[PDB]
Parts: sequence; structure tokens; C-alpha cells
Amino acid sequence: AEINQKSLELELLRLEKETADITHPLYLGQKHQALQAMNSHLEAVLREKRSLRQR
Amino acid sequence: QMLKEMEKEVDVVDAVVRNATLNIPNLLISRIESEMHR
Repeated sequence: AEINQKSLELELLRLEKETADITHPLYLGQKHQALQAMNSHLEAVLREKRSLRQR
Repeated sequence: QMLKEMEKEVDVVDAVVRNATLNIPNLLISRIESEMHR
């Protein structure tokens, strides 16, 4: 019985590790940040379109 | 991968995006006197 419990635990942990890059909050959070930085930059570029065109 | 490759360009773009007493100098006087007829 004890072996069976630990075996299940192991199986569960293995499944979680294999799918962490797309599922875990930590990794997903990093991707969000990178995307927000670029958004802001593009907003700025669009706001100064006239000046940039003139240049 | 696309966001990482565009970092340098973003930087360049960001760089762009971000009582009347008159003393007339002798040099100009000399010029005006030499061309005074004109």
C-alpha cells in the first residue's frame, strides 16, 4: 500500500514538471512582462508618427 | 524569440522619440563699409 501511494505521487510530479513552461504561473508571468514592454513602445511610436515622418 | 531580436531597433527608435541694443561687430561694420554702395 505504501509503495502504491508513493508511486502515484511520483507520477503526479512528473506530469507537472513536463508541462510547467506553459502552465505554471511563474513562466507565464515572464512572458507577460515582455509583451507589455513592447506594447508601450509601439504606442509611443504611433503617438509620434507625424514627427517621425517629417524626419 | 521575435521580441528578443527587436531590442536594438527599439532602442534607436526610442532615442529619436524622446531693450533691443545692438552691438555690431567690427567684422560686420567692415563688410557694410566696403559694400556700403551696394
